[PDB]
Amino acid sequence: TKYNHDTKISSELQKKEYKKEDLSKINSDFKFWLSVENTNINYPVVQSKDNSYYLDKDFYKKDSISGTLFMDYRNKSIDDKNIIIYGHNMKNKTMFNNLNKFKDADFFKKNNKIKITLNGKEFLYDVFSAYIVLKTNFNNESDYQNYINDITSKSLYKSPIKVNSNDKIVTLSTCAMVIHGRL
Repeated sequence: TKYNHDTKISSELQKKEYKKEDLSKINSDFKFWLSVENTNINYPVVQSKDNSYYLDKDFYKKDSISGTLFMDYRNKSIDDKNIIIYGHNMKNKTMFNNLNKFKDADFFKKNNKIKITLNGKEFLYDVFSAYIVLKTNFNNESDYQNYINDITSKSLYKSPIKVNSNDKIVTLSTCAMVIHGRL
């Protein structure tokens, strides 16, 4: 097992979350905590003015090839129709590495959930799609529903879960593995 600065920093931020410390005082760009069931995805999520800055900067805004999980600069509220989060596929089996776990058919059929923790609240997103290979602004239900049947079909396996225009969708993308969860 390889221990380095990036693994030390992230495991310490995880500790500060267990202790209920306010992370945003460490980084004003902090948004919420993200964790996925039966993975080591248990990281902080930040937002910049773009989808590129936190590709090499850690949570402390220092250089880091592991980066920090960040959310699309275009997302605005937890009531957004498709919330997108980007994270690298680091080879320490860290960051968004465990998304490849959703290539296992048994794992997909098992219900592992996407968990967003925001201001002492817990939102649960049920995974319904996983596939190898991004709209946040939907001008009406038609586009949004077209987007739903669009990604429900790309899934490598068919999820028993049925999503429709009255659910909200979270999306975890690498920077490629992609999975989708619904609420």
